[PDB]
Amino acid sequence: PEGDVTVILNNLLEGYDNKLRPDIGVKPTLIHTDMYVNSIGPVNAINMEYTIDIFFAQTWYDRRLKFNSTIKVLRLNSNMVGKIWIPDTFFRNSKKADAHWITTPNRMLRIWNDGRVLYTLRLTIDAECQLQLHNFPMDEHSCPLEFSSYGYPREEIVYQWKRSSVEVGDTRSWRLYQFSFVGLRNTTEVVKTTSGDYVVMSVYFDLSRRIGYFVIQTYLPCIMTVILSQVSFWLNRESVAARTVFGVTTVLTMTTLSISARNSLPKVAYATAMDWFIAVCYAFVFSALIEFATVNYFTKSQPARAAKIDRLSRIAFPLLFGIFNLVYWATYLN
Amino acid sequence: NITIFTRILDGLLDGYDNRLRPGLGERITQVRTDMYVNSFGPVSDTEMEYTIDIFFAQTWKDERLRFKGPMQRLPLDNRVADQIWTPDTFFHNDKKSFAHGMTTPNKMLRIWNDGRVLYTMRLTISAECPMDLEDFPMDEQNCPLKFGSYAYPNSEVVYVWTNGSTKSVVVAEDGSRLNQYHLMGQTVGTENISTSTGEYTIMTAHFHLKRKIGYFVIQTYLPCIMTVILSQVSFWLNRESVAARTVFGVTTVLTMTTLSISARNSLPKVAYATAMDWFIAVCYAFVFSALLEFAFVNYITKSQPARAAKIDKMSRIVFPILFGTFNLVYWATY
Amino acid sequence: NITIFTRILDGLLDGYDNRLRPGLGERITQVRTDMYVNSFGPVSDTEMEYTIDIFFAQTWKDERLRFKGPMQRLPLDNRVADQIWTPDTFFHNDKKSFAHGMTTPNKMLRIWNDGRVLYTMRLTISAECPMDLEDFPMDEQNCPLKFGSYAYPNSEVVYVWTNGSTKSVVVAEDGSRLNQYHLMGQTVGTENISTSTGEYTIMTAHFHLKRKIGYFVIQTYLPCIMTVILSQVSFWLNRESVAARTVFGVTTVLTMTTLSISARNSLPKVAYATAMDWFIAVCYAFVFSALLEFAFVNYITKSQPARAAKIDKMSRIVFPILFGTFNLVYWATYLN
Amino acid sequence: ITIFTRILDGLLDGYDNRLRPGLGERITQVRTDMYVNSFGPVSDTEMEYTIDIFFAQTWKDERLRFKGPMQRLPLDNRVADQIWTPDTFFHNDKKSFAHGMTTPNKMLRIWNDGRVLYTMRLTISAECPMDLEDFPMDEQNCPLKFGSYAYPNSEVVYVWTNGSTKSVVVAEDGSRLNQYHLMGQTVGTENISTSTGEYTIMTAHFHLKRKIGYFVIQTYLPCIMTVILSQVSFWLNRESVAARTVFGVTTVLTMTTLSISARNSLPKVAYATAMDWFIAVCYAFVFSALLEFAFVNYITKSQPARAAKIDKMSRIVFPILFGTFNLVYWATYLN
Amino acid sequence: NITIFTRILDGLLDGYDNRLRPGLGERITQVRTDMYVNSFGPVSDTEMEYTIDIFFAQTWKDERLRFKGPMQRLPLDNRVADQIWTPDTFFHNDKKSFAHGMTTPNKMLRIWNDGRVLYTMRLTISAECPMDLEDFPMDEQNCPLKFGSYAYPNSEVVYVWTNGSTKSVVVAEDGSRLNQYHLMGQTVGTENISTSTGEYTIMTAHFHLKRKIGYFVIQTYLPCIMTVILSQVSFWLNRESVAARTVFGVTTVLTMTTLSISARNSLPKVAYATAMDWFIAVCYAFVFSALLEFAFVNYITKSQPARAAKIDKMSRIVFPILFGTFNLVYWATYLN
Ligand SMILES: CCCCCCCCCCO[C@@H]1O[C@H](CO)[C@@H](O[C@H]2O[C@H](CO)[C@@H](O)[C@H](O)[C@H]2O)[C@H](O)[C@H]1O
Ligand SMILES: CCCCCCCCCCO[C@@H]1O[C@H](CO)[C@@H](O[C@H]2O[C@H](CO)[C@@H](O)[C@H](O)[C@H]2O)[C@H](O)[C@H]1O
Ligand SMILES: CCCCCCCCCCO[C@@H]1O[C@H](CO)[C@@H](O[C@H]2O[C@H](CO)[C@@H](O)[C@H](O)[C@H]2O)[C@H](O)[C@H]1O
Ligand SMILES: CCCCCCCCCCO[C@@H]1O[C@H](CO)[C@@H](O[C@H]2O[C@H](CO)[C@@H](O)[C@H](O)[C@H]2O)[C@H](O)[C@H]1O
Ligand SMILES: CC(C)(C)OC(=O)c1ncn2c1[C@@H]1CCCN1C(=O)c1c(Br)cccc1-2
Ligand SMILES: CC(C)(C)OC(=O)c1ncn2c1[C@@H]1CCCN1C(=O)c1c(Br)cccc1-2
Ligand SMILES: CC(C)(C)OC(=O)c1ncn2c1[C@@H]1CCCN1C(=O)c1c(Br)cccc1-2
Ligand SMILES: CC(C)(C)OC(=O)c1ncn2c1[C@@H]1CCCN1C(=O)c1c(Br)cccc1-2
Ligand SMILES: CC(C)(C)OC(=O)c1ncn2c1[C@@H]1CCCN1C(=O)c1c(Br)cccc1-2
Ligand SMILES: *[C@@H]1O[C@H](CO)[C@@H](O)[C@H](O)[C@H]1NC(C)=O
Ligand SMILES: *[C@@H]1O[C@H](CO)[C@@H](O)[C@H](O)[C@H]1NC(C)=O
Ligand SMILES: *[C@@H]1O[C@H](CO)[C@@H](O)[C@H](O)[C@H]1NC(C)=O
Ligand SMILES: *[C@@H]1O[C@H](CO)[C@@H](O)[C@H](O)[C@H]1NC(C)=O
Ligand SMILES: *[C@@H]1O[C@H](CO)[C@@H](O)[C@H](O)[C@H]1NC(C)=O
Repeated sequence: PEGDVTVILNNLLEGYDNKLRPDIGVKPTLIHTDMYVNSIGPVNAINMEYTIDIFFAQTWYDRRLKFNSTIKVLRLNSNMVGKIWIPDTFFRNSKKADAHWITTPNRMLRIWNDGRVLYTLRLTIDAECQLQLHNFPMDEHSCPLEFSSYGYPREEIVYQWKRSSVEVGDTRSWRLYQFSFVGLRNTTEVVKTTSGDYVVMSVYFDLSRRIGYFVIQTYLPCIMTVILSQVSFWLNRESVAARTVFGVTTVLTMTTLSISARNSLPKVAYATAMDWFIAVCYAFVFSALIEFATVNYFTKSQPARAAKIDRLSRIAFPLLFGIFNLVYWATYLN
Repeated sequence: NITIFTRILDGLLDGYDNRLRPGLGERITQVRTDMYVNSFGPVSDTEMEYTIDIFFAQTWKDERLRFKGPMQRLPLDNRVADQIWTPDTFFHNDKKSFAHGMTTPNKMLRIWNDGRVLYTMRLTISAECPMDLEDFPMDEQNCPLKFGSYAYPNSEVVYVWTNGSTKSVVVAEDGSRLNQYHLMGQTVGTENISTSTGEYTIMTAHFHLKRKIGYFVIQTYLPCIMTVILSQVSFWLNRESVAARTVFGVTTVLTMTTLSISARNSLPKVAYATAMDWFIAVCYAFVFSALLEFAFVNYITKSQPARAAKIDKMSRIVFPILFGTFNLVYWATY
Repeated sequence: NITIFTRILDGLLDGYDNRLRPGLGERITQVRTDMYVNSFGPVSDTEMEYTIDIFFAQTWKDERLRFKGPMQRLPLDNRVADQIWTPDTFFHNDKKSFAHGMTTPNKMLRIWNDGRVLYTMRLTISAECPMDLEDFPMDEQNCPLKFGSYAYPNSEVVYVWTNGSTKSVVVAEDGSRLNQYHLMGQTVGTENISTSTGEYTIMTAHFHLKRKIGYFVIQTYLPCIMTVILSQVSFWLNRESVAARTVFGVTTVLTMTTLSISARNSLPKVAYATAMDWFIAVCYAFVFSALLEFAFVNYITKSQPARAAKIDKMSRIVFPILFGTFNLVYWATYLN
Repeated sequence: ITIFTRILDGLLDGYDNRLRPGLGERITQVRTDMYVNSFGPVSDTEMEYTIDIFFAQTWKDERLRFKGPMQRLPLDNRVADQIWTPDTFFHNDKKSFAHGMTTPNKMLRIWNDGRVLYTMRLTISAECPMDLEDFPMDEQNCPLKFGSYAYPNSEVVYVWTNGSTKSVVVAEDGSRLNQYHLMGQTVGTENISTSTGEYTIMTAHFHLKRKIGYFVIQTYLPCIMTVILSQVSFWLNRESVAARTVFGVTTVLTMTTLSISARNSLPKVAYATAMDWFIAVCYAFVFSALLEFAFVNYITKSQPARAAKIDKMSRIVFPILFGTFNLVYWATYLN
Repeated sequence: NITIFTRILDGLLDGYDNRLRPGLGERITQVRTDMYVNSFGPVSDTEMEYTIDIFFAQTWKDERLRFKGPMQRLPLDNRVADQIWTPDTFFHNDKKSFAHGMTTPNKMLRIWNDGRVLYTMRLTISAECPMDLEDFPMDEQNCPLKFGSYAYPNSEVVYVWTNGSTKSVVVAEDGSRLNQYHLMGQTVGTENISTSTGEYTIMTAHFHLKRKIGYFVIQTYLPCIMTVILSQVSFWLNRESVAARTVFGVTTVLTMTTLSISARNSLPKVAYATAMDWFIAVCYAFVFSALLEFAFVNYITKSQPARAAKIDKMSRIVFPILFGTFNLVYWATYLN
């Protein structure tokens, strides 16, 4: 058993050429690929990237590895991956890709009597995903993970999936706070370039954001500040300093609140759905102050208008904000 | 003699195929595993992970290493560990890890006449610890450490804990080092899982934790409790002091708003409220209600001075009781 | 078929000394280089650097790798790149870089019957991009990428860009997107530099970019413009409301102060003023002037109530116009 | 030059570096010395510290004995890999590395006796658990446990050179810390029975005292200037209700903000420090001042003589009661 | 020709023991060293360190490398550097460093018939720069770079700077720019140090720098100077406006507190006051004094309205001068 297998391996590596692909000049090696996502790491819209942990696998046929024996498979470790030919698979949108070396290189190599080889390695990848976060925090995104051969175009190497194209793991372990995993799709294609026409393989992951954090962190404090600014309507104009504090301080906070909200988010040039919510709330607050200045400029001389303004503001200002909230939420809710 | 051992080693490694597990084709390789946590590393709530510095030991029997010599055990370095076969154990929930290398690789290989091998190594591991923070900061968390072989299913390699479950995992009393958590205890487990690459035996070591409330008492609860008490001082002023009463309300409502965002920045951006969030939420209600109380009394102070005065004298007893009772119910609940 | 190529490789590497460049003592090794930017990495103003993920190709001829066989090319792995001689190209302005390694090293070696070698690799490089930020946030920056041999001067190794067909610098539409900058274009160059260790030929790839103003409009300009307008609302109150008028000025001057420091923390610690700094300066002057206007009015309201009241009526129209005219000149100046 | 090449080959010819010198015959004794090139930044938040040392070990290897004209053999790191060296490891090590530029920073010197001198430069980040009750008037001791990993005391043993005094030296220029004084160093050795054998771990303790200057400028002065500001309210009349309120309401929150701010930079420890208590009473003094005004203003209309009196009295009792607190506070924690 | 050089290399390395330095037992190996700073990296005040990208050259004589051939020198790669002996020079004050490796190790070996070796390499080094910040931000700091052999004392290996025709230390004009510092100059040095493992000769490269005040003028000084004048605006109000006067003092006093903590958060946590700290300290005194002025004025405005009013008029001219007089002495003191 042990001695037999030892000779089967030595007899397959004596005249073997790691530097040469199988089916060189004969046919295109077919690689049946599969993928198991262990986790979906933190999404970093700042650098427009995201982390992913997977068990990636490639299965090709190598003629030089045919052996006659009673055993079916040669369950081996990673020590043989360097002594056989391995595809030059690389990821076209990866910012960095790392392997796992504890306790041993996290790779397995399985060989069949037919010459079929199963090679799967654990990987963690930081893939680039440009995000159109315009509906933020009510935005929907799909992020790819492209991979193809680096040096063997379509003529030499080709890829295709199984029916188990992708297999997701326990979603609770996944560290995705602001997003929720929903979709997963696969695509095959051939992109033309100067070095050749390579067959590229992509797998999109679909993520829908959550408002829970931002609702508590931004929308609520914004909704309560406009309300506070409208309590100023239920005070007299005699206490000018009082209602002046009301307006001056509320426009101050809606300002700081906006900067505090955008600081933790990517520095995008355009405006997001939240920035709009923060913008119009600032107007509801700023409009409440100028209202008092107008009422004050009229109170001393003409208390006619200066009195009926507050009567109508106490109805419009609160009711005009609520209608806006319905317009905002319902527009994005569905 | 030193020369005697030199020949013994060469004889064992001469013709030794480390690509094959011991007992291939005859018996499944049983791997008894022990663990000693030299220190329990910092837990990163934001990252939902934890660090740990352990001595990870594995022992199995290799007939090919059976030797007869003067000394019955062979204290060796890491140099020989690479030349023989060792299990390819990997930690499933591992994020990023490494084996200490100074001054030399922190590894130990000991072989016996029987052929039994002892292979222990020092590892610092960062692993996923998914957490539910509903009861934060009065929460208990359990952090796993799943590990097993990558290329050898149970049909080829099997793992088992030493001396039963008891005493399999040890933690240095100096090493239980957490600023924010108590390390209650540890419990081990073993389970087979059928996967598309075979049925592997994964072994898990769970670390249970209870959060320390002291830090948040000083950083969040006291600032909140003292700010609501500050807002209630407004009741002991006259409605005539509109600006003064306003200063109390205007200031305490925004202070409470700021404390929320401040307290929330250090935490993971989870889309659900925690026990701290609710506590802050009512404290915001208590302060905002106080400001609304003054707006009401000040609105009727001229028309119903007896009622306006009544609501002031009433706020001085109902507000503190309703808040004191909330803390009684709040702190008693958790 | 397969055995034929194994023997071809063995024949080429048999007696091959990779320590010597091809043509040593007869001809200088000319290295034609092409480049394809897979993605233009994040630009760090604070660190005065930028990252880039490129496919860097070099092609030269090695008289020793001449072979005759069926197929004209030799698709090989990186394993052979270490066994033969390759140029020691290095990026002069490089800070830190690395070569992608998963699943295998991102490298490709192709040898032809002629002996010509094609040696391409994927590299992510962070390089220095010194910036002059006078026109910040309305500034344009040019980031270089100098590279050449380290041990072989022009007398031994020379670099040259490819012809037009194989564009010298290409940039993937997938990779150039940046949140804060527009990638205008790229221009290449070649130059010899005489050094105490020889005259080397360094080749440069410049990437020109102009910053996007959208982010700063929302984070700094609007808060400043709304804070000066807020301070001017003080004019619509009566001098009798002394505390109220003070609250406007005292708060808006510090609001402008806080906006400065906040806007001032995120940028590189440059020791000179930018176009944004001046803008903040004028908004602070307008806000501080508004508060000073009330202090003057309130000081003479007792002695010259006719003068004190009237200047409050004109301050309502001179301040906004004088500020609106300032914005008109400001935004027109730095946009052209 | 040619003579020594043969000596090296003769020693390494048939030399098995996989076996320790004296395997099965004698225990390998390793005398150890240490020189701290620089004491690295101490991270209170991370409860760790960095250190850059020259770590020397000397043991006797009979297989390396030789007779020649020279007295020893000055060599590079090239030979260190070819011979046997101890597998020393730092138990409390978090993350460390051996400097490599321009070449591996290593030194091998072999004597006719067979004694080997093996020193290397190491930068080590190690855990230093701290108790911060007396922070920022606190003293900390950071250990450095090291020993063999695979060879117990029955096979390899460590001992300090020159005795426990001057065994460890620290460059006066390199012990640069912004926040701590490096008082001194004390060495130690102890055997510990473990499930893989009884190893002899050797420890190097680094005692530190925190510098109070930084916190005086960032926390204490801002707090003391804010409490006195709150007391200025007493020098105003109850008639200025809004003014008196502005004083109290603002100073109490200034004190609140200083607390949260001062604690953000520190480790998230679940217990109060000497800085926390100081801030706590400063919050009591400012809150008391505001409560004082609330009391006078509530009784100023019914008991103007008592309410007015309580203002004049607060202008002297509050400063004294606070000034006396600082006297006891600074004397207690600086003693 | 190529085969000729292959035989030359084999002849030099045949029987060559790279474990032994040239001249063991015959001559002490003298290593003349040159240095070229490709870029002076960012200086980190908080971490008390600095980064530097250099070309570090060393030249010595190895008898065993004597060859006779057509070419005088031997342009080679790093491959031969590992096969021959090279000095084990190390930078004492190094924090963390690395040698650039892309595309190949940035290294250069040149051998002349005489046996003289030229060995230069590209290095990025982070080293300690102990700093004294008493005069911060108007201070001068000097960052060293002491280096020497690790295993060979002066009796076996000796280092010396390039005596003539090459400035011992060179700094690229393209790389020297720094956002926060001016690179005044560089000074070299050599010194013997007696150690328990021998007397080594360390060679030093001092880089002197003076900090740029532009950033701190706008971030700390102007906000402080503009806040002190704001507090003095209180003098232009009436004592009757107690709340208004109070708003001025309490607000400016806390603004000054915030500026202090803010300005120090970005700086190293040193336990001593700097020139900026003192500046902030007195600026806090001036604002606190202004609030103290009103508190005194407001207390006697009813009993001594003539005195209370009188001091408000002199405070309007004594405070600005008393602050202006401080700035004149302050800025003249530390800027000369
Ligand atoms: C009156 C005029 C306006 C003056 C405004 C002055 C105050 C500015 C608000 C600051 O708000 C905080 O800013 C941090 C950044 O400074 C954010 O940090 C978050 O985001 C950062 C960047 O993404 C990370 O570095 C942090 O770890 C993370 O907590 C944080 O969420 C946010 O609440
Ligand atoms: C109602 C008016 C408007 C109010 C708007 C908000 C005002 C500013 C609040 C800032 O609060 C701080 O934010 C830091 C950055 O977010 C936190 O840093 C902590 O958490 C960060 C993220 O985890 C880390 O990066 C830091 O190191 C750590 O100190 C810190 O705890 C928190 O107190
Ligand atoms: C009345 C209630 C008012 C509402 C609460 C106010 C919240 C804002 C407090 C800001 O305080 C600052 O927070 C920084 C970030 O937390 C700290 O940074 C320091 O500490 C951080 C964490 O250790 C580091 O990340 C920074 O680099 C370092 O400068 C800094 O020391 C601290 O003064
Ligand atoms: C009135 C009573 C309450 C007292 C005041 C409370 C608020 C404290 C002011 C905070 O000011 C900011 O603090 C940051 C640190 O906390 C600094 O970050 C700077 O320095 C940090 C550490 O050096 C870096 O991490 C940042 O990137 C860098 O922007 C930043 O410059 C500074 O404006
Ligand atoms: C199906 C696929 C090719 C995507 O498979 C891998 O890529 C792979 N590679 C390694 N392993 C796996 C399988 C796949 C299913 C889950 N799974 C594992 O997680 C696992 C485990 Br539990 C233990 C040891 C090895 C693996
Ligand atoms: C418990 C377990 C089997 C998992 O541990 C080891 O097998 C191991 N591996 C290495 N070491 C040990 C022992 C065991 C107890 C902890 N312990 C040590 O701390 C230690 C020491 Br003090 C010095 C040298 C080696 C070790
Ligand atoms: C142009 C140049 C010679 C400098 O080319 C490379 O260096 C290179 N190296 C690898 N690849 C490329 C070509 C170049 C054009 C785009 N391009 C690729 O992106 C790509 C792709 Br889509 C799939 C497989 C390999 C590559
Ligand atoms: C103290 C100890 C024996 C543990 O130290 C070394 O064995 C060692 N190892 C390396 N070096 C040394 C000597 C010893 C004194 C400090 N010292 C040095 O700093 C130094 C210098 Br200046 C230049 C070149 C090498 C060294
Ligand atoms: C000055 C010194 C001897 C210490 O420098 C080198 O020995 C060295 N080492 C590498 N290189 C150089 C020359 C010398 C002048 C600067 N200089 C270079 O910048 C450079 C260039 Br442009 C291209 C290729 C190699 C180098
Ligand atoms: C393996 O099996 C095939 C098919 O039966 C046969 O042609 C070949 O000769 C066998 N090889 C050996 C070594 O037995
Ligand atoms: C994509 O995934 C689905 C679901 O597993 C599978 O049915 C389909 O065959 C896959 N397509 C490709 C091209 O991999
Ligand atoms: C570079 O060197 C070549 C060959 O000597 C020369 O023709 C060319 O003009 C040089 N270029 C520059 C810019 O000096
Ligand atoms: C520990 O073991 C060593 C070596 O046998 C011995 O010298 C020493 O006395 C023992 N114990 C102590 C406390 O030193
Ligand atoms: C160092 O020692 C050598 C040998 O005695 C001497 O030539 C040299 O001048 C000394 N250098 C210094 C700085 O003392």
